[PDB]
Amino acid sequence: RPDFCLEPPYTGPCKARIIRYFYNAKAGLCQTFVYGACRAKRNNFKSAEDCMRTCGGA
Repeated sequence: RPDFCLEPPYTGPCKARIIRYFYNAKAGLCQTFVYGACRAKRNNFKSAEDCMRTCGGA
């Protein structure tokens, strides 16, 4: 499994408020978090299927 999914999400600066998905190593799967719409990282999937299809595998 990748390590960018174990890290926390990145709301980043900006002022937008989108509900992106990220892998919660504490939950074992993915959850939704506030995205800044800019400077997104690997811990910011548009859908839970993209987050699980990327780091999913527990």
